[PDB]
Amino acid sequence: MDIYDDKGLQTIKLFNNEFDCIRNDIRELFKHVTDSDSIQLPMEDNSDIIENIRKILYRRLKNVECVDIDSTITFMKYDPNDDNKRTCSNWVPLTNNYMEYCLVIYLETPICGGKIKLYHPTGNIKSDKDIMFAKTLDFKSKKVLTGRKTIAVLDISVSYN
Amino acid sequence: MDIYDDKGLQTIKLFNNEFDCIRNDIRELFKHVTDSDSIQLPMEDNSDIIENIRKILYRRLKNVECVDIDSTITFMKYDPNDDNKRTCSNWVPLTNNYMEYCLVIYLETPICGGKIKLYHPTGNIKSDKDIMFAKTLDFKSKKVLTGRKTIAVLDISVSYN
Repeated sequence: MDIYDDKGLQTIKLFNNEFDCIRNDIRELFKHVTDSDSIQLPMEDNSDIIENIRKILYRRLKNVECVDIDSTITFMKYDPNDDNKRTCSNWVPLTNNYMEYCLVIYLETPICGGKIKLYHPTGNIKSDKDIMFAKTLDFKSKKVLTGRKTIAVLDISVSYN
Repeated sequence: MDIYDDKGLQTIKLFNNEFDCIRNDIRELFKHVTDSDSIQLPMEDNSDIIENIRKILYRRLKNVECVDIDSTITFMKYDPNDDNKRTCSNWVPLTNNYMEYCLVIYLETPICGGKIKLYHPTGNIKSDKDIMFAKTLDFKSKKVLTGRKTIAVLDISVSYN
């Protein structure tokens, strides 16, 4: 499932089984974290996972001409808390064939709740799988009921033709 | 707002400024209603609406070979105190590049509530605009609670290349 804009640019992408082995790799990388709700690890040493993510995005996208991935990878933990609609300050791109996305990979899918809600004038989207969504859109991290929730977030800039 | 599946077949279309040219004509068509919850008017001597719908679909849908429009219109009004449920539609096309859709054009929008909400194991979409979705999906009409919600339904059948 992928979502496009009226201009033609891709805005949202929903993954099902694309991130399988890198899930275990990210789990192993995140094993070295001590009591952090949101911890950012700059990743330029073991760039193998970054190369795999770049190749996956190159093969499973449309008309992609270049891909740029930020080195740092952030990890977030969630407990039965509230959270709210963390809007983005209307990041407006400059060109017309370029877009910066946030990619979220689920390390421990919550049993109940923990769905990334996305707000758009034409309609809302609620999902529980790995996501790649535009920084322009406004997202909410809905509260969980049972179980924990761990996510890995990356910033990726792509260009189209 | 384009939506595509893993095969590349378009599934959901969200028109914002597309049908706000014939909406008055649909309103005049709806006027001939006599206390029917869901009236399936066989409309034949109004083919101008069909022609404009076909033109819009041909122009704003990508990679189109033929659009087969059906010659009936179903007006459904949803009472504030009337509730609904799932639909659980089981239907699979027998060919590759072909899909039957359901075009919902809003004639009387509600003040709040009662959006059309669509199910999928990788995301749910809630919307209150002009929607066009395939018959392979289970959908729900949410409980309206303010005002009235009267919609017009066509039956689409599109074959691509």
